[PDB]
Amino acid sequence: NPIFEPFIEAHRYKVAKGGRGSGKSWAIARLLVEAARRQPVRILCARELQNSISDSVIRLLEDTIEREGYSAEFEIQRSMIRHLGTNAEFMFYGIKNNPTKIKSLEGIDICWVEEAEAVTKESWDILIPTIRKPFSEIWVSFNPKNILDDTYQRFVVNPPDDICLLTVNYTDNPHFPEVLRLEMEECKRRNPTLYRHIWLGEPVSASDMAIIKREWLEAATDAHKKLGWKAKGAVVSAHDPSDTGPDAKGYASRHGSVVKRIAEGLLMDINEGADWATSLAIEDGADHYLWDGDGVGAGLRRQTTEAFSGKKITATMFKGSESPFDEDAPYQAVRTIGDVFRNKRAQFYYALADRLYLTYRAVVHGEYADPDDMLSFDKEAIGEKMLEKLFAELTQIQRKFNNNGKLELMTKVEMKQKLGIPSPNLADALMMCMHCPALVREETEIYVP
Ligand SMILES: Nc1ncnc2c1ncn2[C@@H]1O[C@H](COP(=O)(O)OP(=O)(O)O)[C@@H](O)[C@H]1O
Repeated sequence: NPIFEPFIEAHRYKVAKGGRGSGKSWAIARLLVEAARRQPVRILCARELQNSISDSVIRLLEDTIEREGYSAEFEIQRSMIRHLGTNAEFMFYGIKNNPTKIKSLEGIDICWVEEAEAVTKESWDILIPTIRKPFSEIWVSFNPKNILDDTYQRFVVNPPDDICLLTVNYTDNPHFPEVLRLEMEECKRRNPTLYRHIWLGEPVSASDMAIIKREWLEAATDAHKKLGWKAKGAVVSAHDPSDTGPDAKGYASRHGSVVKRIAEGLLMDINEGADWATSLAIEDGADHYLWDGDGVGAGLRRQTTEAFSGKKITATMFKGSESPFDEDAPYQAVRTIGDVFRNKRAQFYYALADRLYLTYRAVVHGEYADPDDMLSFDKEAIGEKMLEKLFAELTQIQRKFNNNGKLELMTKVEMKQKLGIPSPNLADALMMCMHCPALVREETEIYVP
């Protein structure tokens, strides 16, 4: 397979990146087998996680060997392949599984890291210094996930010396099989964005129109712990009722500048969702509750206020399509709020982005900022799983062009259509949390000006 010829020459790093069905795995297994037939090489096949030997490439190597008719040249055991002439040897370990064993390995000439998109930073940091024999090589094959993932950073963005980087897709595969073609064509039609990621190997990256950067979010995680301040203020919760579609319902809650809960609501109708979200608000001790009223949520006001009966909890229907709040007020932090934002959705997503950016500059560049103007994610309270789902949605929120030079964002419907992603309801819920239109004191009425 001609494109791989540079892997035959000596290079410290040989990295093959591409999408599904590119032929990169078959090529590498073939080259490694042919090398083993000729040189007494010790070859480590490594991956992030190996729960059983069947997760490794040993079966692929056996098939290659059998395919080319080399069977009689080899010894084959459960977890090892050895060439009878050269004494070359394949071995197979997971990095996360037994790091200790990997560090102890000696005389390794070639390490193949397969499915390397899964390989974490700490894994590379364990693995790479163990491959220390002079002229030893590290071969890497992976299908890019995110541009910010360590593997993509390490070999594409900030690449080491002496790297042979090949980029391959199914069109570079002369024996691209029908079973994969059908699946590829089907995917190309149903979801073009997913197709380019899976089949053309394009990593997930930030649109140049995105408004919130991932590095801000990472800095913002536990920023209150990093910078040494406590949550102070009212509790605000918000609910995104989603649609009648499959998309999960959203809930977010914060205590002042510290977000404390992010939740998804699955397999609920509209009333179940409202009941779920209002119950969370009560459990979170909310002083203020908002929900998206622009769609299916427009009828939820009665159920919502009833759920709060007897409790001093403000209840506000958020309509993101409306003119911005206080639109005639001068813009801050002759130009009015109305000149700047098309609508409430943009207004409050930018309030969120601004808080996040300010926190990022505080954490990363030591620039002082009032905690009140920042936003921290309480990782422990929220849980890593929900936090990551939220972040994956926030990094996709994007600005679109506007013919009055106003700030405007792609709607949820537009995102779903163009990006092929589920509605970003966790992100919208958090956005609505940024808004506090209802004035209240323990000693007074609730006043909505
Ligand atoms: N040199 C080859 N000879 C015959 N078939 C091949 C060859 N290279 C790839 N293929 C076919 O293409 C398919 C995908 O190749 P593979 O290396 O698994 O791609 P990737 O690892 O990039 O997803 C294989 O399952 C095999 O059927």
